[PDB]
Amino acid sequence: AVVKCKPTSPGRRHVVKVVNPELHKGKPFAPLLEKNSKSGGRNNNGRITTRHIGGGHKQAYRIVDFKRNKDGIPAVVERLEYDPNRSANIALVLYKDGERRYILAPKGLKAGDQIQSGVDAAIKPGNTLPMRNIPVGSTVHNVEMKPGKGGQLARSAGTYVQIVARDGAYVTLRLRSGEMRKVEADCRATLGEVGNAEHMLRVLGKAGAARWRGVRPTVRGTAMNPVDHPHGGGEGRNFGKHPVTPWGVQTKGKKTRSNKRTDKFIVRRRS
Amino acid sequence: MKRTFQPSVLKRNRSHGFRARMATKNGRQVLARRRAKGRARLTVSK
RNA sequence: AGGACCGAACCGACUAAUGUUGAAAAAUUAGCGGAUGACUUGUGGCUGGGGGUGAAAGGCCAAUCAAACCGGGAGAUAGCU
RNA sequence: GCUCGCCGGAAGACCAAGGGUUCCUGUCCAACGUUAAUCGGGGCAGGGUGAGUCGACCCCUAAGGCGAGGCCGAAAGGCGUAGUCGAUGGGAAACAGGUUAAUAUUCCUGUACUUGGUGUUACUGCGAAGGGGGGACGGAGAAGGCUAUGUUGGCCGGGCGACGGUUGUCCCGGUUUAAGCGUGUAGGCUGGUUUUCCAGGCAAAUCCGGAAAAUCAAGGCUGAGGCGUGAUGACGAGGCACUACGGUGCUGAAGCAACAAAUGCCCUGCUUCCAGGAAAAGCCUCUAAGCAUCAGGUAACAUCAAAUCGUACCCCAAACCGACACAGGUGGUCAGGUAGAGAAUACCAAGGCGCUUGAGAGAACUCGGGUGAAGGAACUAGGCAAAAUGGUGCCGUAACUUCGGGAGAAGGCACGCUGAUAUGUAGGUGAGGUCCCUCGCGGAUGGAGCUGAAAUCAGUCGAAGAUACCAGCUGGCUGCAACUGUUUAUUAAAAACACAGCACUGUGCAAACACGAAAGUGGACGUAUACGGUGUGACGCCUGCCCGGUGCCGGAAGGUUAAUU
RNA sequence: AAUUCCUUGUCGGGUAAGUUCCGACCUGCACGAAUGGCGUAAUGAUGGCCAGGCUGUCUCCACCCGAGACUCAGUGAAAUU
Repeated sequence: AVVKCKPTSPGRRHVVKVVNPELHKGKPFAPLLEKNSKSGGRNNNGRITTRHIGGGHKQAYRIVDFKRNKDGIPAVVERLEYDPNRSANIALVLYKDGERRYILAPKGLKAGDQIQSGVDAAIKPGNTLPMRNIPVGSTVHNVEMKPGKGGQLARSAGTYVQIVARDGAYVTLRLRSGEMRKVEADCRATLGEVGNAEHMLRVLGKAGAARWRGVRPTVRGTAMNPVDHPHGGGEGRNFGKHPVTPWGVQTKGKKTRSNKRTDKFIVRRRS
Repeated sequence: MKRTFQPSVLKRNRSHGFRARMATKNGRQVLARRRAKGRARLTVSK
């Protein structure tokens, strides 16, 4: 649900928050935890390579089973949990043998549901099967680029992928960006979609909220001196040149894709 | 008003200590120059 | 509940007077702003000079910055005093 | 030595960092001390730092550093695996009293505790560079139960007043005691025991996880304080002999109760919220390869061992950083009385100081302050500076508005002391007695004693009762930026920079992009509801016409055009 | 008008008297719609203007309490020439 705070003071007038009472309120599963130290956007040379990164709240990493190769064993979900490392939620799953793992939470999954993976598995949300056995025209998420490598597509809060058609050992898919990509017809996928669509309805409402996420302020560039940025300075506000980034690239429509290694699985890039 | 020099023994040894100088090729040349000049105190070790 | 309210410790520096071979190579006295947060502080670590860092003034990098300090080319060149 | 003045959330007391004999005693006065100097942190000589329990070393690891082979690079060299280093964090054990001119939880007296080696005896499944448990963790808020500590009464010793009164409801002082061991309370968390079975924990497992039955609800764990012992002890106000009047032996009464109460303890607890809150070892368990009349394991007793280095003194300052015996700067711990909401402010206790040139005079002028006839901004670029407002309770309060605000809007009234209601009220605390009981640190009843607001009525003193310190001036019109924030250390704090929100554009993952001759690393252990760049800048109503020029994105016939041949 | 040279534009309000301030007019030297246009409650050690209270800011200065200046003893500088 979406709730808007009352205007008891400035900085809370425009705040809108998303609250989910179904999430578990307690400590997470200790055996599946790891440390994760901040970097500040600096590489092993000590120099800044990505700007506007620094600070924030301390976080711990949760191991998530993207591969999902446990086949032929039914499992039952226990509870949903809040993950600070990603926009989507996660679910704790207990297997029949007695092993526990973490998976991404689909849209219609709740406590007490049953899920399974493998070629024999049924066509129900939360089930993982090779795309060869998936009927065409269905919606899936968490797709693998190569067999056995792990999912790398449609992992965001409310993203999904639709299978268009298949001809041989390959399948055609439509991505959220609109691109039509061709992938091998042996990769795995999960039925349904990631359920957190309300994630995009939140509004921070104040500067401090951004700092909690570890985002530093941005300086425009037209407010600097010539020695710093191409946009330079001037007596007032002049800006008499074409828009450009630091280091001198147009960044107003110029394309930058120069891979050419594959250049064969792309058909309808976008637009 | 706070001034530039704030002493600290641990930091002094780690920056200009005898072992720090010997750990790098350029540092070893500093010792050679001072030895040739006949300095009585080679480093800040003591 | 709150980058909420009044106000000490703590962190800042808007006005006036004194001082200007000063007690002080930037302070003192009477008022002044924030004070649960984009807050403040101890110890150790990382980024090196056409480079670093910068909520952006050409600011800061050991009382030195529109290109730091030390040694060397070096007795640079000076139609000028 | 007797008076006077100043600090007292320090200008008192104990440390870390840093310094390195400045510490104690004798002796000297050239130089050093902004003056003299018999004095000194000055010159010279001698003396002083005592640990199985405090700290370091030592065991374990974070950021990060180095790095056998290895990968990469004209040389120098760069990155990194197995490993090895690195506290600001985790890991066994001691308290009180006495003593030196100078050290002590280190010496002495009394009473305790921890970890290892060896031997004896009894009973025995032992074994890890492997598995599991544990260690192990955020912000804010709300109570209840306690202690440190303070006040009063009782008790014990002493006192009868330099000037009117003072044998009583009078005056002064004291009334202190640890670790350890035994007991397991206020309160917090969790349902126990037995049997059978199993695709999981890299092999194994009696351990952890999972499944199905049976049988009971009392099982276990954690836990401040109090009480007993420690203690026929130690300490103890004042007396009495030594006493170079610097100081030592001996002796030594009372040593209880009530009330108030922390920011400290129970609490790594409980409730609640979104930004979702280190690692490894010690420690407790499970087995593998092995070894099994051996070797090892558990308990009792005896005995031995616990090395080495630091320990003086200053430490908000005359000893550290500022060239100085310099109105400067510097992290942690302890927290008495009266008034008070208070760690503000005023006066004081314990304790410590009067700041290393003095003596006279009482001109102009400069500096820091007090008061003022009549007028009241006529001053000046400008109300600069100064004056003024200032507390608690009750009554009362406009335009406008995003309905939260504006608002402490503006403005008005009451405040001391004594007596009565009530020889101290409402409230809080709570003994004896009585009763109950799983008889214990228990429940119910019961009310003595102690402590103690506010209000009403009457009377009374002064010019003045929020009397001192302390402690908002208020209202009307208008430009700019929404707001809290940030900036030229040392002439500019703003209308400048950030900001939530909005739009365009790039990027399908070995992502765009950035640092690197390269290897590689960041982006990210992320995946288009994601990430980078650019402009605008909350919110409300809106954002018109122009593609000739320059840039960017597409197209393709024809013309022109490099190396090469 | 943070934009208007001519300019103290013209009319009205406030004052005994207003080159500033507030409200209208349009002849906009040389405003204009995301290098955004026009409005806006609250907020500000921000710019301009007007009132009440209050005063040595002033007409116009007078007296008093302290530290220097002056005299005696000890120590004993500086720029310049």
